[PDB]
Amino acid sequence: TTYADFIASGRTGRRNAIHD
Amino acid sequence: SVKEFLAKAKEDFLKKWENPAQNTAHLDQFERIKTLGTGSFGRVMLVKHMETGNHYAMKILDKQKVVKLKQIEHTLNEKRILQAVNFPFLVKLEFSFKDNSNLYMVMEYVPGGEMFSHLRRIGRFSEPHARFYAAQIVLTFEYLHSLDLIYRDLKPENLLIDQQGYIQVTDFGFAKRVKGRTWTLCGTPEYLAPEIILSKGYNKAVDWWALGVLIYEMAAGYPPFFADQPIQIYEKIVSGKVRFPSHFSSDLKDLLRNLLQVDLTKRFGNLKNGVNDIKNHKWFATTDWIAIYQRKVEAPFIPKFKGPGDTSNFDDYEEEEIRVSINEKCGKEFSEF
Ligand SMILES: O=S(=O)(c1cccc2cnccc12)N1CCCNCC1
Repeated sequence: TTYADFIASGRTGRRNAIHD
Repeated sequence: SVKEFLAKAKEDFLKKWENPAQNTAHLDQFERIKTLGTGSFGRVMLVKHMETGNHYAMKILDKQKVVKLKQIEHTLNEKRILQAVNFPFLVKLEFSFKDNSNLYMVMEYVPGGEMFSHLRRIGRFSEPHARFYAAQIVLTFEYLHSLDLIYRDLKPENLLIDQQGYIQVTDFGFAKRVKGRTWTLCGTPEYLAPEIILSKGYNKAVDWWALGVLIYEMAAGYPPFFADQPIQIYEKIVSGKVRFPSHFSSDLKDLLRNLLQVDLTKRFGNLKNGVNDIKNHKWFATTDWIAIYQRKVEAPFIPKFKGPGDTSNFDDYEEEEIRVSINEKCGKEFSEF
């Protein structure tokens, strides 16, 4: 499922920004 | 009558933007209790004002590290914005000061935690719960966009829940006060609008794109574009191929379809009726916009709170000692702070 696909990405925790 | 409020809110903000505030406090006036948050150049602490016994969140920036990571202009801009803004979903700055080592910003403690912990714990919010939050964000943006501010950093990690169960926005690190366009690659991958990824030269429409990602993420439990790596998320974003779970109402799909619109010139919030296209949308038909502004609506979720200075809705972080140096550091770079 989509839920399971989301867990498989490893981005279920706090997400950082990118800078320059 | 909303346009008069904004014109009066605009003149208020412009005065406080040109004639602001400096060294309104000192560090030994506060007892440091616990770390509520970390980050690359700083930490946020629950402090207790000893004089009064009131609790605040204190943000502590290391001056040397801010210089290292080329963030001078961002930290200065956050402070400036925070003392000039006034709106019930934007956190209040009580004191700012600095010493040899550190910049300090003292704000109101918001004890309910990040929306993020709440949403991962419950899994998803029902459509009305999700709508309650959305509506608060729609007014905040209307406020900031009239001031010419673009926010750029919307995600559940950056929305806190107060005692009444309403939202407070902190983090103006990336907000930029401009009329016209801007070009910086900045933000968080899942929430970057396509024009940002394609290096196009972009505007406040990015914020409404972000509101769609947030509404989707709130009602689904997960963002609409993910993958192992930033790059492969960006590929999904520019394609504009949203799939919606089956439990989404058709009214939500329709709005989401109008916010996650790849093309700038048909995206809701960027058309001629402006923010009114989002507020008159059918998904928000039951929504009393004034009553939301006045905080007169029973929140559908209220976080647990056991007394003043309770940190139970925040993570545990590793406590470090406050290093204050005997030598002044980076005095020229931070004169305006
Ligand atoms: O929770 S915080 O530490 C925080 C910041 C500013 C004011 C706050 C007031 N009360 C609680 C937490 C606060 N925060 C910084 C870490 C990144 N997540 C967004 C907010």
